[PDB]
Amino acid sequence: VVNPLFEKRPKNFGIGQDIQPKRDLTRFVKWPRYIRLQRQRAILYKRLKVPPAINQFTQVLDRQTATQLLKLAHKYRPETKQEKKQRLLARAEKKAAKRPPVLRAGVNTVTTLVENKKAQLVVIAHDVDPIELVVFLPALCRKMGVPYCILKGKARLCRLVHRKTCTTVAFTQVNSEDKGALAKLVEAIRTNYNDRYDEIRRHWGGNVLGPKSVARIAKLEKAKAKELATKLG
Amino acid sequence: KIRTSPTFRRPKTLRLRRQPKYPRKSAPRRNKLDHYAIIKFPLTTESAMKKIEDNNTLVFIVDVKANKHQIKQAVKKLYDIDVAKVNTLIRPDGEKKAYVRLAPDYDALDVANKIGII
RNA sequence: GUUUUUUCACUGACCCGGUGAGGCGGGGGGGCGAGCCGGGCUCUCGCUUCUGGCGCCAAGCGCCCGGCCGGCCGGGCGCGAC
RNA sequence: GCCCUCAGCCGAUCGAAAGGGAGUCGGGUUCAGAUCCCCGAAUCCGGAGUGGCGGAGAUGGGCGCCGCGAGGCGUCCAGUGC
Repeated sequence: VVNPLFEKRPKNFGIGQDIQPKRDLTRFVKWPRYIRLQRQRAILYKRLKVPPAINQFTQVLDRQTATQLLKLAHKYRPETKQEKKQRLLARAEKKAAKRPPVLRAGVNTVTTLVENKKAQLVVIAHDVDPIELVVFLPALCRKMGVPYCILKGKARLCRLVHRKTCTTVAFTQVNSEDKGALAKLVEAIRTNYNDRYDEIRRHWGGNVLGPKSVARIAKLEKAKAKELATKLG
Repeated sequence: KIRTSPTFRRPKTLRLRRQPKYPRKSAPRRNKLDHYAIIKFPLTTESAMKKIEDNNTLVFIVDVKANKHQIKQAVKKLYDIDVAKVNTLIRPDGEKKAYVRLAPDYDALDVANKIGII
């Protein structure tokens, strides 16, 4: 049926028999210094010992509660910068012919109203680069009795309002229509983050080395466990 | 896509060209060295005129910045005469001495009598 | 739980070698052979030793699409170095 | 102009008028110049848009016949050499 002139030619890839093809060499390619540094910086969090003041950043609120908090924060978003100029033009036309409650931002505005006791919920990023801004605020909100959550993405937290980045978000004033849905989130965040802070203080972390070192230790551990099963008996 | 070469090669990223709003200088430089200034004078020596009568050549004193083709173009633009070849030297006094070979249809003594020198 | 000394061993600090930073560590698969009772345990192995040439730009199986009038022409993606 | 695809080298550059280092011989010529000016014969390199032409490539072998034979019709191929 088929043409017998065509011949199968199996090139057996062997040492001294045939040339070897290429391979994905993503570990073997000499990476640049800045790429290698920013890749090993994330490795440094696993290798070295982590104090609880940094280990408290690892607790991240889950997806359903995070999307519910984003949907609740979508209702009280501030207006556009062009709408600000249009409202000023409308005020000028009203003059020629009371603010609504919004959501605050920035630590210098938020932390003052923390001790003034006006906020109800705090939103913090998880991997912000000025890490010294955050540290004292969960320990202080524990004593004040203000719930704080740690969400994913300072960029997407800042791009909700007409800004680029945002450090902390405070929920100061809400209406009666969006009260119970906010109170359920307050109760969930209080049971998640606040009510186990005594275990956060005592919960040490880190000291997780490479998988090659873990396998090399576990091989000798399984070897000793096998030798003790038949050594004396 | 797989990492073929172990050496990290920098890709062809970007470069641009000049798209200015206004140029640097206002008045550009014009042609300063003119055709009347590039050819100074011929030499009226008796032995030079004997060489002109013998081998049908011309001896000019040329500016040092000129080339052998530039002498040909400068003579062809002004006097409208063909040039066979140009042979130049530089005197120890500091002047270039050319040897313009003419074609035999236009005589060198005749073109000297046209311009007036003898 | 706190403090002094000895024994060890890491690695994430520090010192040194080479490269074109080219086949690192585990799980899993296959031929052959071993003891125990066709099942299971782990070990073994992973293509080149006859003479001064050499193997460089894959074959082969599948999964789909476009154009022309069921047939011709031209392409893409996998298995093929778990 | 963009998207695919491919390429190695020891690192810019300087450094020999006794290193490597294409492409002219004779004759006469001025008061001073001769591989330099002139005569007569030559040689190498670069470009060329339609490369302007000669020559291989290039012209043959088999079938049906017409045609006394020459020679030409249709049907299959060979050709980037002896």
